[PDB]
Formats: sequence, structure tokens, C-alpha cells
Amino acid sequence: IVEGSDAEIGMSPWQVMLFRKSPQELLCGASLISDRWVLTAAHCLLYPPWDKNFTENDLLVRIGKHSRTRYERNIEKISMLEKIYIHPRYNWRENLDRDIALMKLKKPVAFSDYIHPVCLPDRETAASLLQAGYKGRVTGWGNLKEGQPSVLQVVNLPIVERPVCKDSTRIRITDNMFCAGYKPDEGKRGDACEGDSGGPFVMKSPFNNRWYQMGIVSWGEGCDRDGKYGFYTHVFRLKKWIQKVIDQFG
Amino acid sequence: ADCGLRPLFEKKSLEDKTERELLESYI
Amino acid sequence: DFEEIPEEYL
Ligand SMILES: CC[C@@H](N)C(=O)N1CCC[C@H]1C(=O)NCc1ccc(C(=N)N)cc1
Ligand code: NA
Ligand code: NA
Repeated sequence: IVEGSDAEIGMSPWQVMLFRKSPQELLCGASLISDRWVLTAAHCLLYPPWDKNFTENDLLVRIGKHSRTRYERNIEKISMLEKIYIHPRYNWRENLDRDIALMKLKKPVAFSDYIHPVCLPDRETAASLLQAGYKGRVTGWGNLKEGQPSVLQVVNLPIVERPVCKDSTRIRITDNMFCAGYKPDEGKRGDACEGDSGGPFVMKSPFNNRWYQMGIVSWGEGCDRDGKYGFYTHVFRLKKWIQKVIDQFG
Repeated sequence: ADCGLRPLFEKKSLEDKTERELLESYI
Repeated sequence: DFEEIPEEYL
């Protein structure tokens, strides 16, 4: 996260760290959506241009974290992967369209003050909240600039109108993406960055006061560049796929 | 069922330091 | 860079 702040304790208890076993290092962000399902970006797991193709046994899920590097005794929980599910039409070849994957844990995780699932949007919350100017919140342990933080970073960012998103890049944008970030003339700044990949873009619904994950950190051209915006997978647009997976594989 | 309600914030009726910025943008 | 984790998880 660039130009964000240290998270408060327990502020994002759905935050998941995807952790590489060997060598031991951050792989990506992710989010807890139930006691055994974790949501992330497909490119965290599969991205052939960079020879990235992780198997279940390559990875661990660390839940409940605050500190980036430290082992947080009596607080974090570390889980093994039972199975990865990547969207069958994830488009790694062109623009990262449908950049979404699910991970099923070997064993259910115990909720705690620091570990708790986020909600996924229904059509009405999505229609009400995904509007240009409405702010969401992005969290992650990724680069501080286009360097690595000691603790979880947080930044709030406004959704940007679709024509502005489109006009800010040569890449082809789809209905399965949205962009967010301040304009140059809005003065404020902030962005996700490398290492934030797979983490959540959340919004707090003013109707029921719950947090919903509207987006997944997916891609951006540089980080916190004037006239550029961060792009997020549109979670509601892919929920049919999410439910199907969760329904067929429980 | 309890999703999206944080133990150290919503469950205790405590607000974090910047969630009001989000509320104020929901115009 | 990262603190080693309990062997049980590896
Ligand atoms: C198409 C732009 C390229 N820079 C990119 O973002 N890619 C190449 C394929 C993987 C993805 C990536 O690195 N995602 C991580 C990332 C980068 C930037 C941002 C941001 N909001 N600035 C977020 C995540
Ligand atoms: Na364009
Ligand atoms: Na920008």
C-alpha cells in the first residue's frame, strides 16, 4: 500500500496472508469468507508469463495477522490448503479478466478477536454501493512505494467512473473490473501496490453496518501514479461462480 | 451470518479511526 | 526477512 496508514488492531480481521513455504516469504493478500474458504486473485496462483503456477502444497494461509514478518504467537493461525479453485475463464493471456480464485482449507479456522469473515455482496448492496465517489478500503502488506511495511497498511479510496478508468489506460477494461483512486486534482493520494495482490477492497454498508468485500486487488500500472488508478476484480459479478464452487465443493 | 461485524469494533460498538470517511462518501 | 514459523506448519 502506498500512502496508506498502519492498521488498527482487529481492523481487518478477514485479512489473510498467502505465505510461500520455501523460501519463506509473502506471496499475496487474500480474505476470509467463512471458517474454511479464502478468496484471492487468480494471478496470485497462476500467471504463466512469469512462470507462476502454485500447487496447494506450495502454500500456507496465515490469518489474524498484523505484523508482516513476525510470527504472532497466540494470535495468528496458520492453515494448510486442501484445494485451489481458479475461475475457468480467468484471462491471464490478455487483461486479467475474472482475476479470482478460491482456496478451501484443510480444517476450519477458529474465529477470534483477530479472525472473522467478511461478507460477500448481494445484488442490492452492490448496486447501492458501487458508485463513483463512494469510498472503499484496501489493506495489505505490499510495497510502500513503486518499501515493505512493518505492519498491515490501510488506505481509503473512492471508486472512479468507468469512462475515467478506461481513459487512463491502453488495457481493455471489462465489466468484471472496477477502478479506484483519487484524481490528480483531488490532491489526496494512495494506491495498492505489488504484494497487495489478492487482498480485499471492502465497503461498510450504511444500511446494516456490515463490511462487504466488493473488490480484489488485481492490477495497476505502477503504483500511486498521477492519472492512473488501481483496478479490482468485481466480486459481485463473479458471485455465481463463487457460489457454485462453494456449493459443489462445500 | 455474523459476517462483516468485527469483534473489536462493530461487536463492541466501537468505531475505527477512518470508517467515517467512508460513511461520508455514501452521498 | 520473515520470522521462521513452527515446524508443525511446514
Ligand atoms: C497490467 C499491469 C501490470 N503492472 C500488473 O499489474 N500485473 C501484471 C500481471 C500481474 C499484475 C500485477 O502485478 N498485480 C499486482 C498489482 C499491481 C499494481 C497494483 C496497483 N493498484 N497499483 C495492484 C496490484
Ligand atoms: Na483507454
Ligand atoms: Na493515481
